[PDB]
Amino acid sequence: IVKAITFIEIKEEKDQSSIDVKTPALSGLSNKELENSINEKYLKESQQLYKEFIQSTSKNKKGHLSIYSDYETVTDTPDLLSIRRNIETTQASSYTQSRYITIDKKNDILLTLKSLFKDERYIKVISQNIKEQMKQQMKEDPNKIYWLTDEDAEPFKTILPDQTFYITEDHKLVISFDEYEVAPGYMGVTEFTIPTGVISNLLVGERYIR
Amino acid sequence: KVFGRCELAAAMKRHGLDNYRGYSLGNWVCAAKFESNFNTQATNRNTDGSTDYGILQINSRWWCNDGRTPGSRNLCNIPCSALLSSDITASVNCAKKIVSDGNGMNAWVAWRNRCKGTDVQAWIRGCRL
Ligand SMILES: [Cl-]
Ligand code: NA
Ligand code: NA
Ligand code: NA
Repeated sequence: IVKAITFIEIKEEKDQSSIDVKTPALSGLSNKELENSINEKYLKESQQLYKEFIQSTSKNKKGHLSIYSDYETVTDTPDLLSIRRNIETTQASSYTQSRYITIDKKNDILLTLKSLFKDERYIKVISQNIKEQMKQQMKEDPNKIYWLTDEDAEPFKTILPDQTFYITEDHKLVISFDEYEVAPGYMGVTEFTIPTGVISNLLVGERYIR
Repeated sequence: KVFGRCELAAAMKRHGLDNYRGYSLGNWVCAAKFESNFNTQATNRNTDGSTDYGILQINSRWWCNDGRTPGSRNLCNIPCSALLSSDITASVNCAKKIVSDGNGMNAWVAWRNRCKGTDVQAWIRGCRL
């Protein structure tokens, strides 16, 4: 059995500051050096989050600040586990980042986006498909805004080589963008399912995406 | 409603945001661009149960009451609904408190990451104020 469990919780309030963190730990891996590497990074991230809360309660007041972090298992199959961790900072407005890890349960592998594809052409191929998706979305719904062809905002040009991604239960690849990354803040965290028929021949195989 | 760029500058000028606590008008427009794309009715719900409201995406954890954010304050003492009007008065008045909370316009991540240290007077350029 491979599953996420809550391993540290910090809720605390003081002066103009609060924190509400639930941190996951990975258990069940046959490869403990990976399981500990993974769990070490979740804890450094929590520790950093507590540091920023303690720093906002120290010395001179610097305005109201709320820090929140939680986590959710988005994919749990016999072959695959994927875990969403959210990191939300709120002062005037909310700012959400969502990060993922996706684990091959049979082979004890932490998947990178890069490892799914035979070479670097996936970057441009995915970036382009996303531009098309954004365009179609904007067309269908005038309440959807992406920084695509807007003459006053820096447009979305390319995904990063290690862009946030995960893999769904139906074996589809999803790219995720933090808030303010590709769009005004009201749009939230935005994501894009890349149809497999668009990238199939760039894949190493069909173990993960199909 | 969706303000035109210059139309919002003209309106924020009336409401005394030009050089309020030191911030020239371009900053307040730039901020609005990257929060709401100038849409007074924009709403965004977040993981913690809070919501960002309006043209400046003021959030219910601290600044307004929407009755559905357990454990929040209401520092601007307003219903969150008041931040979704086509008149910007209510959002300006809360924004004015927010910039005085102790962090300047840094309390907006949008401003920090898309506006700060840029040529923000450009959001005013071409306008007739
Ligand atoms: Cl409430
Ligand atoms: Na926001
Ligand atoms: Na990311
Ligand atoms: Na509230």
